[PDB]
Amino acid sequence: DNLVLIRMKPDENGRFGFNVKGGYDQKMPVIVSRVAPGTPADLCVPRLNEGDQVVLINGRDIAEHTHDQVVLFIKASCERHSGELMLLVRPN
Amino acid sequence: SWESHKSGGETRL
Repeated sequence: DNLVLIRMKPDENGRFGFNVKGGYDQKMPVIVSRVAPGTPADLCVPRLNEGDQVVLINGRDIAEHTHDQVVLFIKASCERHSGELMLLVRPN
Repeated sequence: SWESHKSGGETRL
């Protein structure tokens, strides 16, 4: 509950501007650890924030996935809808 | 990993 659905297109070089920590191999939830100024993650509707817990990536439940599996899902450009990365997050 | 910098278990996307 209290979930926020964010869509964002990458910059011209394929970057979104956020960092993540966590994943199944780290025994902790996937959390946004940094959002860089002026990047898609900082300028989206609403902003992606540090501490937000990632629940879905492009509709996919990532609970049992490792950190690097989550990184590849973020970079999987063909799983985006209309070029937008979709994140379903829980604010801290 | 996946052509993104990883350090301290944190990846830049």
